[PDB]
Amino acid sequence: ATISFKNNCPYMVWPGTLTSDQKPQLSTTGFELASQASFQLDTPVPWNGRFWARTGCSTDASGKFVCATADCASGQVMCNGNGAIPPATLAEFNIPAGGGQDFYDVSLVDGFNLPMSVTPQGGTGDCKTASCPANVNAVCPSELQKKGSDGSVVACLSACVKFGTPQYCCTPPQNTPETCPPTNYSEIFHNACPDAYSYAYDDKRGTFTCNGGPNYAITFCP
Repeated sequence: ATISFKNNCPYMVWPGTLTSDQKPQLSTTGFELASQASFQLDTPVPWNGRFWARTGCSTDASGKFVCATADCASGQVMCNGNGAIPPATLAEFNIPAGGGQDFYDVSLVDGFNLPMSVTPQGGTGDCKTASCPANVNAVCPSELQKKGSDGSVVACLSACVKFGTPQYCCTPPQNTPETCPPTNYSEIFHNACPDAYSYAYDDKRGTFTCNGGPNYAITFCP
């Protein structure tokens, strides 16, 4: 797939990319994307991995790159095989060989930092847009807020990130959909962004799918 990024936010973001399970990384693991700018990359086929976008970034006098949200802690713009430190909104992909069924999503399993959508381009089937377009920070309860130096909410933890327990993370012994039902916390994310995964076993898991090697547009602040 060709992945086309568009930053519709009024602020610069710094996307990160990751191939899962230490399979080969994409041509870039992270880059700068100005407000209203676009960038494209191609994925291998098959590919399994994810994307996010950082905000509040600078480089210190030592050359270390550090961001307020979704920092990947590589010390560089490129994330180099590191994932985002939560909270971070994620765009996730599983693309098989041979034109079969892609699975994709936008997920708040690791919390929220900025809104984003994933839109298939071409392909066949349902090919629904995956999205969290809302400012989830505006409905984030105190216990889940990540605050800025001025007291504003810059990101929202998921209950898994905050508390780490099986009920919220769906780890054993709550490692099946029936044993890990939604909670008051996943509901907050589902209500704000019903077209994004609200927790590990969101009942829309697997319903964002598209056949035939589609391309994808990833839009920040859609």
